[PDB]
Amino acid sequence: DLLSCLTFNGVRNHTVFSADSDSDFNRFLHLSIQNPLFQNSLISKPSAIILPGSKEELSNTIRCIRKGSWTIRLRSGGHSYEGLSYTSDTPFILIDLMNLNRVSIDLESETAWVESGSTLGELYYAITESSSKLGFTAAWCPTVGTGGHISGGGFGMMSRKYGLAADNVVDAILIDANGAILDRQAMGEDVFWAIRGGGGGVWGAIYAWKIKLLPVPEKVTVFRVTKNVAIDEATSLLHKWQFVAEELEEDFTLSVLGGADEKQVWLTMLGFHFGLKTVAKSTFDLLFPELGLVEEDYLEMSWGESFAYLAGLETVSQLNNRFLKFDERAFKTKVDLTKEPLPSKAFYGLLERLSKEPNGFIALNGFGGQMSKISSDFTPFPHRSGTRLMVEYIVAWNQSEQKKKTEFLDWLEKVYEFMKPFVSKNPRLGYVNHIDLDLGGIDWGNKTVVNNAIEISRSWGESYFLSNYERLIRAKTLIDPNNVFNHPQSIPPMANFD
Ligand SMILES: *Cc1cc2c(nc3c(=O)[nH]c(=O)nc-3n2C[C@H](O)[C@H](O)[C@H](O)COP(=O)(O)OP(=O)(O)OC[C@H]2O[C@@H](n3cnc4c(N)ncnc43)[C@H](O)[C@@H]2O)c(*)c1C
Ligand SMILES: *[C@@H]1O[C@H](CO)[C@@H](O[C@@H]2O[C@H](CO)[C@@H](O)[C@H](O)[C@H]2NC(C)=O)[C@H](O)[C@H]1NC(C)=O
Ligand SMILES: *[C@@H]1O[C@H](CO)[C@@H](O)[C@H](O)[C@H]1NC(C)=O
Repeated sequence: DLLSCLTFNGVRNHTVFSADSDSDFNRFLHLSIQNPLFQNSLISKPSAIILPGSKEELSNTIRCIRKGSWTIRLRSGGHSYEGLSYTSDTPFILIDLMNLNRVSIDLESETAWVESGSTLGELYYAITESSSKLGFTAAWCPTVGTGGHISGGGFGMMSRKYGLAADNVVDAILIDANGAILDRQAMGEDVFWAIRGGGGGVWGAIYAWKIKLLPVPEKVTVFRVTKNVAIDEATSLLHKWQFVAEELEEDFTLSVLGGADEKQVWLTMLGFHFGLKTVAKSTFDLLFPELGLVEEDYLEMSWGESFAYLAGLETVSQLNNRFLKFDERAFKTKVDLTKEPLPSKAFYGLLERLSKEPNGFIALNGFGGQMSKISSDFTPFPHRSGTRLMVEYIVAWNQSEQKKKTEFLDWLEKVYEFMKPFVSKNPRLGYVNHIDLDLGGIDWGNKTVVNNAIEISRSWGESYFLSNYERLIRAKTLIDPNNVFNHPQSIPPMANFD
């Protein structure tokens, strides 16, 4: 009996399933569902939700669930694009880590211990409250949890300078399938490597990350300028942007959010500079005069204030609120990574289809900088030198447009088909934090599939990790040979050991 086991093991914060919309269960369940595509009355629901309040409670929670027949699901921020943190094709128990959100900062070693329920915003806020000369590289989305984010890499506006979030992890507490509490020394370098980008929900439950805090100026510079132009000018802006974005010095980042709310397009250029406005403006006057950036556009502020700004927030304090939803639309998204420059016709066609769909968006980021200097096998994220751009295709819709779902999905699929010849090939690359099930999936309940799991999973595995896929399988076998931690695209162990 799970409730008996949990009670005896001192795990008191738990709620069983209830169909009552007003129950604590239903509220907790939906509190961290960040993609409404997976909220509806259909879709798998957990038999119980458990909120461990300590690493020991997390350890025993894992032990208890497993004594039953249940599949374990871990949820930090709940931002899984495919809702893999709170859904399962088999009966499951949901471990919600929201009560594990403590940040301990050591200003002397300039490191920090971060409980895996902590959101990026909670982390950013905690850093500012301790220092104005320190920051950390990760996503702009403040409600994204460190649990899944760092586990899958973690790309952000400072990654051209400092690489991924996972690239700056120096230790971690990992709790395995037996509840064993392990640090870097205990888990070994192969497992410690795998958790730094190998994908969440595969290796065990990360209790906490030990991260290196990174030097930032007292004042940095950001700007957000939107250009409402025609497809023809937009195409030329984007065709030049790709070179600027990648070629910029590592102290710079220029990102693009694109949409066509009509059949003209809008382009929002987002810029960041580790320094003051004069060096920032001088650089873009030179490299990108077409943006029409003036002195008034360059805003100086603290690092924390900049990330609050880039997140579309008003104050630094709003970073420390994990339940703040500025958007609440269902969505599906895909991503490409490029090796060769995109011809002008690539952007043209992309914007063309964008105009045909007002609920469609794109997000564009250049790599280069330090992303080119980090070895491809430093951590599981393989897309380093030779990788030019990350291109995200998104379609999102509210509760009014629900019936147009299959329409929206057909659009995205065709956008993706169109971009096929211009982006990476053999294999077509992906990013594990941009988990995409269109690429396929494993049924761990089908014994035929499971026995050939490695070669079946090699499809998406090499797309996410390339040649790092092989080492990940070994690390999986070291830490979870019986595959207690699994989902449709989780790394398979060396064989079926059950
Ligand atoms: C919603 C959202 C996602 C974003 C955004 N912007 C991003 C960006 O600028 N850069 C990025 O690199 N990624 C961005 N993403 C995507 C997120 O990076 C991913 O969606 C993260 O994986 C989200 O992490 P989290 O919020 O924790 O997602 P969950 O659904 O809770 O978990 C995902 C996955 O990880 C496993 N897992 C969670 N917690 C743990 C622990 N402690 N240990 C092991 N495994 C864990 C889950 O089981 C699940 O499988 C911008 C926005 C708005
Ligand atoms: C289980 O954990 C939740 C989350 O921390 C607890 O809920 C919080 O309770 C405090 C005060 O009791 C409120 O200020 C918070 O707003 C609550 N959070 C949420 C998300 O509702 C809950 O009390 C815990 N339950 C038990 C039995 O320990
Ligand atoms: C199990 O998987 C194999 C291969 O994917 C398939 O041929 C078989 O029909 C599946 N079994 C069931 C019951 O679906």
